[PDB]
Amino acid sequence: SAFLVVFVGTVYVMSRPRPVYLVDYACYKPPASCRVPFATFMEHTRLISDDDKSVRFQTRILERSGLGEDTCLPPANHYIPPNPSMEASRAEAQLVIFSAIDDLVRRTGLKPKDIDILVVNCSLFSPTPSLSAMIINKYKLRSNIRSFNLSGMGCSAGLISIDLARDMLQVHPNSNALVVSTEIITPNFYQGSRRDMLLPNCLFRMGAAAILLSNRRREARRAKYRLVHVVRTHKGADDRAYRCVYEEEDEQGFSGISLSKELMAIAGDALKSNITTIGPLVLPMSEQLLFFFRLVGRKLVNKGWRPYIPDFKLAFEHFCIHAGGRAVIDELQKNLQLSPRHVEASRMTLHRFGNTSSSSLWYELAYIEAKGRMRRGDRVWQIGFGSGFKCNSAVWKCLRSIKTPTNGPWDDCIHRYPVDVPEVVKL
Amino acid sequence: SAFLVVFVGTVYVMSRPRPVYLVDYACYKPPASCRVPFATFMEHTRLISDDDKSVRFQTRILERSGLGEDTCLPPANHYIPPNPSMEASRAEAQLVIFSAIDDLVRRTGLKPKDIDILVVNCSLFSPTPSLSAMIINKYKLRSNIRSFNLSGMGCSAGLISIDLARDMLQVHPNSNALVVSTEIITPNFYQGSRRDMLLPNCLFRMGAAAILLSNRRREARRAKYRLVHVVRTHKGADDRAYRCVYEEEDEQGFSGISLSKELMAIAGDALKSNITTIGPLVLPMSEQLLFFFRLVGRKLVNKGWRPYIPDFKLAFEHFCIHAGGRAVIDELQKNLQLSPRHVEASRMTLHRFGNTSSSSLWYELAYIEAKGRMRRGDRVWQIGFGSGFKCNSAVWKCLRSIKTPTNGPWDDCIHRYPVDVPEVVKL
Amino acid sequence: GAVHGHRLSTVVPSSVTGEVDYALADADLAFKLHYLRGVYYYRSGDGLATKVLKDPMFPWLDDHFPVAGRVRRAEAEGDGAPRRPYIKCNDCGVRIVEARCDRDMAEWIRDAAPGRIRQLCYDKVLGPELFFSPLLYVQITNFKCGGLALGFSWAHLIGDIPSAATCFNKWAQILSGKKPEATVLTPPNQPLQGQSPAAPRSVKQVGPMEDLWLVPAGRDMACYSFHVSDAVLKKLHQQQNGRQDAAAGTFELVSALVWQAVAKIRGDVDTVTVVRADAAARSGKSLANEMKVGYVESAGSSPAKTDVAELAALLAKNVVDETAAVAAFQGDVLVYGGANLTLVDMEQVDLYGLEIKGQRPVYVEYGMDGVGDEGAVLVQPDADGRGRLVTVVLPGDEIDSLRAALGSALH
Amino acid sequence: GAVHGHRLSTVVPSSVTGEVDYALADADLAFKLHYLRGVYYYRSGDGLATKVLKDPMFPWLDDHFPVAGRVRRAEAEGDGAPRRPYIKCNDCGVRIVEARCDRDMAEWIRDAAPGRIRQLCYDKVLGPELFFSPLLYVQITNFKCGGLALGFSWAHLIGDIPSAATCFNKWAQILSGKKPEATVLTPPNQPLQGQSPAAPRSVKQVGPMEDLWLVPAGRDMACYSFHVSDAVLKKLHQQQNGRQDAAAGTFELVSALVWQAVAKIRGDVDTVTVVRADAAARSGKSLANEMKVGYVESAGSSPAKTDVAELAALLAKNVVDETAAVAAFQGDVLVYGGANLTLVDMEQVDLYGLEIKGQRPVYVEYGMDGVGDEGAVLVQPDADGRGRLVTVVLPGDEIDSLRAALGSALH
Ligand SMILES: CC(C)(COP(=O)(O)OP(=O)(O)OC[C@H]1O[C@@H](n2cnc3c(N)ncnc32)[C@H](O)[C@@H]1OP(=O)(O)O)[C@@H](O)C(=O)NCCC(=O)NCCS
Ligand SMILES: CC(C)(COP(=O)(O)OP(=O)(O)OC[C@H]1O[C@@H](n2cnc3c(N)ncnc32)[C@H](O)[C@@H]1OP(=O)(O)O)[C@@H](O)C(=O)NCCC(=O)NCCS
Repeated sequence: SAFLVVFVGTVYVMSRPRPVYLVDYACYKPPASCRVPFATFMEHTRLISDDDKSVRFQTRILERSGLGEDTCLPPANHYIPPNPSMEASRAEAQLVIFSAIDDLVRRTGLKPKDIDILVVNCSLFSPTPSLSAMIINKYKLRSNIRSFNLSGMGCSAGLISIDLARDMLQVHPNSNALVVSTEIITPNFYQGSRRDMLLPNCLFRMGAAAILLSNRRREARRAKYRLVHVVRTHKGADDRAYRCVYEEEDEQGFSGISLSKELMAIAGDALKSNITTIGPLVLPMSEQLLFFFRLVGRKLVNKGWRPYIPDFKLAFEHFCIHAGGRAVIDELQKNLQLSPRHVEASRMTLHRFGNTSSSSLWYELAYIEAKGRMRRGDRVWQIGFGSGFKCNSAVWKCLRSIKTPTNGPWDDCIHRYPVDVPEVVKL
Repeated sequence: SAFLVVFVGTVYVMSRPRPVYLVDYACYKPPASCRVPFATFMEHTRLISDDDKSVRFQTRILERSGLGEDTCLPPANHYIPPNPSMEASRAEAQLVIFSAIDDLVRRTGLKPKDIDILVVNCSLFSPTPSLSAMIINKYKLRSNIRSFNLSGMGCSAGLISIDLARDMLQVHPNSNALVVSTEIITPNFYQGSRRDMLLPNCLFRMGAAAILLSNRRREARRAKYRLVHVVRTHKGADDRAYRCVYEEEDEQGFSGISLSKELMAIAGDALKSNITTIGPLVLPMSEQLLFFFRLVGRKLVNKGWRPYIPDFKLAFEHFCIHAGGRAVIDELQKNLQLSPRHVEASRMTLHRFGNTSSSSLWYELAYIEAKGRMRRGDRVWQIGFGSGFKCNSAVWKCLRSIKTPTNGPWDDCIHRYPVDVPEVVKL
Repeated sequence: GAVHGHRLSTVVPSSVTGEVDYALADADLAFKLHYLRGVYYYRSGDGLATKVLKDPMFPWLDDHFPVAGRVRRAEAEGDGAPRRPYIKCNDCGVRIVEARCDRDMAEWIRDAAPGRIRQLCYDKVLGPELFFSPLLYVQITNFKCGGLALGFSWAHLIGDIPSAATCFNKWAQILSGKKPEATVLTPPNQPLQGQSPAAPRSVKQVGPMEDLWLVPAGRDMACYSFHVSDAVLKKLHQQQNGRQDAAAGTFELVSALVWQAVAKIRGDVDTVTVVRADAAARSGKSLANEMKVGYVESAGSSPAKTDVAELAALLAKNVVDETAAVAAFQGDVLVYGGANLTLVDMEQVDLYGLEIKGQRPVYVEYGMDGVGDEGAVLVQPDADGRGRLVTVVLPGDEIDSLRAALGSALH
Repeated sequence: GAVHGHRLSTVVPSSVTGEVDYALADADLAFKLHYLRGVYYYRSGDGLATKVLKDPMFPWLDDHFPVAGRVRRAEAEGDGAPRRPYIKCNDCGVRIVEARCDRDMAEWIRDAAPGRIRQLCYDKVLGPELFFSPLLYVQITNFKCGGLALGFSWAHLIGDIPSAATCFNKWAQILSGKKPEATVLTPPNQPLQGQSPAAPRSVKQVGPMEDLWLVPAGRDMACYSFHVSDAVLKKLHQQQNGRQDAAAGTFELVSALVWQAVAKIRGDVDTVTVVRADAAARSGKSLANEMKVGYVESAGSSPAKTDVAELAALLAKNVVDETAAVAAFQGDVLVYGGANLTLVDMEQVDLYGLEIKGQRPVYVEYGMDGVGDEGAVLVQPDADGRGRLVTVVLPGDEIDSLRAALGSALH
């Protein structure tokens, strides 16, 4: 009988998960009519605050912060003082979202009445109706759409939305998922003078990304990347790592995110708690067995040998570290012994666009596409960390080699990158 | 041979969707020290607003609102004027959540490390870190937990969280999902004087619900309900339905929820558009075939005969209409021709607890459990409508008959219910 | 050095009472224009934040639900020439003001300026919004040293001074963990066929005001407090020698001393009324103005040049009680200084029974608002019960002159 | 009545200039204490909300990127007693003030009160925080009638009046849809090797100010606007009869008229300097102070009774040029009203060249700021281009006395 290979056949086929295909993505490029240089940010800072202590602190952070002169702020943070309302922030949410979905619909030929899943994430801004019902109102999407709005999940809810759409792309077949991941920074501006609450003022800039995911087998030739692994690490069980990035109100009654002094060590022990749950997945077998043989050597000789970190350079070709700050990137480059070419997307996205959103990963992916370095068969790693210290990760695999004219957010300035980013900025 | 029944056997079994059981649920019962009657609500309105136009409106609303005398506001709206800060609202989120999960953990024997999916929703309040990260920090949940915070989706996100925990449990086998549906109404208090933004002040009261869903085969002898259908209808593509419930800012700069004037003409047509996409699922064949045999009778004879409405009294036995206001329940009793016994759960939930949250359906389910009317094999309908006019519905089926002492949120007052709820409160 | 940060709140009954009409008695409406202003000082307020002082008020207001009610008005039989009020027992609550002071509490106890009771307890009445005016207010101040001053603003409409002091004892007992006595309020009051056309000589029928149950000041009434020691009433006992004694030495000579003090500053102080706060006349002690209103005439001896023991014997054994005539009168009464100077004998009440945990109060004084145009004194026991405490509410012009005309006998 | 609702903003260059040390000429450092206050009125501002006026400022500012710079100070080679400033070309930007006024604009144009430019453009200077002071302020006020008044506050350090007016016209050409000319700034201005230790006669050197580049007033300087017509031009043109005509009557007759008018209010006005804004001496007009500064002594005789034709013939052809020594002089020279009265001749500039859509301005008046204790007049073309318009800047007590002296000759 020939019915012994069909039971290791069709039973195995019906136990395999559906593939999730990144069709394309359209990162919002902000105009030069909304840029904020270093000097006008300093001049706006020492014009609404009388003390010569909270201007001399932002002057040091924005000097040693790795941001550039092309970083953009909404059309309410240009006034002296800023006047953030709910009608000047929702109008900024109709600008970064809608002009990023319009950059995606025209470049893929996507029809709006064939969107089945919609997942929007924005950390602070969450109006009523949400940022998903706004998109359903704008593009007239269907009445049986699966809309979600992951709000409050920090600057790492891009990959949470990726995992959410992926785990919705396994239950529903032949469907497309629109993932929008922005950060409306008009109400994300702290007004007072607390020194731990003035870091989102000096880092958070404009940015958006619209992602189109699908599980259709027809899209195997049009897609750019296939999603392989998503690995989530919520380190919120610790009490230090929960109230590290933490939104409060100060004594004057001004809301704002407050970054603790031990933000770096809390991060670096949440990155490596995510590395040891992705190392068994993505490393080669030789590096895993060598790490196990050098791990059992500190069990019988001496309690603690030298710590053998596995080489992730032989497991990935592209590293997309979320551009949080300059000090956060070069300590992750310090850990995994990454080359300056590996962290080049994360440095130049911090220089060009600043710490935009949770969607800094997509500007970094558009940088390593727009340089023409994205060959097919290459492996992408997107390390994204945020508030509650969720440190999510994602692994993509390139399907087709991407052409050099990308029509993304880097096109007018890709021939002036990389730049020598100094330690300090002269002022 | 013998392979003639295997390929129509175990091939169909691997295509069968995983069942999702409602194990148990714990509604939050607010203490009687936080109750707000009609009279002290009126005396608190005419002490902070000197205009007797936004007070004579509150009189008529709270008179013909159907809210009783035991409805509860948090310990910040009891002050004259209210002082809603972030600390007074975050510490009120730690009261209604952590004493609704503790009522669920102590009644199910649930371990914190046996939680794999956490879906929290709360429309207006969305701090940073999220309300799910607060639960993960307090109860010390795992590091690899699927945590989602659906903020901004209005009063109908109580079933969006149910559908999300349904779809997450199809991908992950043998897992327990936790669903927390709240409304932290300390920042949801309108501080101004516009008439349209004053209706959430009269109706929104305290409440919560902590739901335990699982897909394990062992949770079929202990569980109460099995999830049959979840039907979502998003009428947000219309411009009248999108901006009907809208979070505006008034002329003085006070945020709040601005209900439009045609609230009932949209909520009656975003709901009768949800009846037609649930009719084929839940009705018997003897109702469906008679319905379209009468619908073909108005196709060739004349342009519309007398419209026969399908009996949902023959399709269900228990109805949990969302307790938004009194004017929605009495018209859904008019269309669907329900008995006063069928709409008794929603009227007594509106009378006892008020328009609580997205989780008023769980207080209605606790009402029809606590009276002992929930037998085995009874079908429950949970209609829920919100902002963006998502109008989600859900169909359950009872697996074991529920005893009369249920130790839920109704125990001290279930022997005095139902009460005659008058049209106008005589004052 | 004043109080600030008046955070208002509301505590309600913990259970729904339904539609109840607590019908007020005739003596309830005869005393509606007056307001008890009572504060209770404490040497320490540790562990007494304003949630553990508010949480016993929810079971306390279950037994005293007409205190959390509001005044309404019914309709008369024919044409509406009367309109009998009643306390509608909706759970409308009582105000909880949470103030704080930066001055030292003990140096504010040692004070002569009459501004203690006006500051430390919340000064509202059954005001212009009569249908939305609370019948009780609590002010909870915290001092720099750490003292506590629970100040009660009681309305004399719903209950009198024993029914206020014992009602506060019934909350302090729940706060102390004890179980208080179950208060009756069960026999409903009924209107008596009175109309009393013979007007009392203790009253002054004011105009029938509509929605402001507070006869205005005119003068500048202020609440000055002074403590009298135990040795001074011994000096009040060494004057009545050679004759019989019918004066109750705990109150009567203490009233006659301040009567003699006022009878050196004001000339026409001839007729003087008393309101007996008797415990034996508490027939069905539920919540009711069971005071005994009586006036005293001095027909032969003028009180300006007469000894204090003679005025004591004149006021004690020669009284004309008219406590039913003031009840049967048709409202708008103002007995606390209508025609005569009033003397209140509220010494029998358990005034220092406000044990919070085990803490006896260190100073308890009462004052009145809506006092009439002649004044009032308020005798009350001190902490040890040996001497007395008299808070006199004068028109304000006679306060500093009383400091000279009274300090000779005290010294 | 007054302007209100000042909503400040900032527009930046559209492209990053990098680090650029735009060096300043010596003529640029001479005029660093004065400030151009020039408003441009409009009959209608429809289709001119403050986004369509602000978006063309970004392709205008990268054309003129030292306007958006900030002043710094380099370190000297030897001892640091001089320290030459330089406009560091960080894109700090210029201010945009978006105010409004509820007054009718046509009545305010025809107002004889001297406070009009003080309100309509932003009164700021290179202030005490010198390293963060904007070099240009646009004030966009909207009127109740529907008008518009672009108020440009220009620092005289970076460029002079032709170099301000043509720069604003270069902005309006980008705003309308035209293409502006090649805005050269390519030859770097270098410090010339001349010390000139003797002070020029046209100036008065003020003290070595450190970080406030503005001389304190002392008096109460104000700017009064009076329109002089071409009929008054032809009236004074019939006064040099019987003589050769070398006085260019487009400017010289009006300046002689105001000199004769001020020579009955001030006695010692015998030596008056003239800042000549010649268009033939603009050797490579990029952004530069290519004025012509020269003092004129009135031949010993007094101008108190000297005729305006004799004053015209005395002031036109007899000018002692000092524009090569006022630049080479070192430190705080105060040209505009230091030691002599100044008569600026800014009439040849394209002042009504602010074509926004097709809209000629209805009225353009320029004022100054930081004018010293001697005064300043400012001729400029009016709306028809035939007559003149003078904004005279006096101490303020000479304003109303000039109204009595000049009203008969203007008539
Ligand atoms: C500022 C940043 C660049 C790191 O510090 P740095 O500027 O590189 O280097 P410094 O050594 O100057 O940082 C320490 C200085 O800043 C202050 N500082 C830095 N982080 C601070 C914090 N969280 N709270 C208070 N002060 C802080 C220190 O007080 C010191 O200033 P001080 O002289 O007053 O003590 C910044 O990127 C960072 O701290 N991390 C950003 C991470 C982030 O934003 N995460 C969000 C996730 S998307
Ligand atoms: C509150 C409720 C009882 C309506 O009360 P009602 O007795 O029907 O009151 P009416 O609207 O007829 O009263 C008349 C007044 O209502 C006002 N009004 C009612 N709804 C209004 C709205 N959404 N916006 C503004 N005004 C409104 C009118 O301005 C009118 O003013 P008037 O006093 O001059 O007449 C209830 O039926 C309701 O409004 N539904 C809302 C349900 C809800 O909030 N949804 C929950 C989830 S969204």
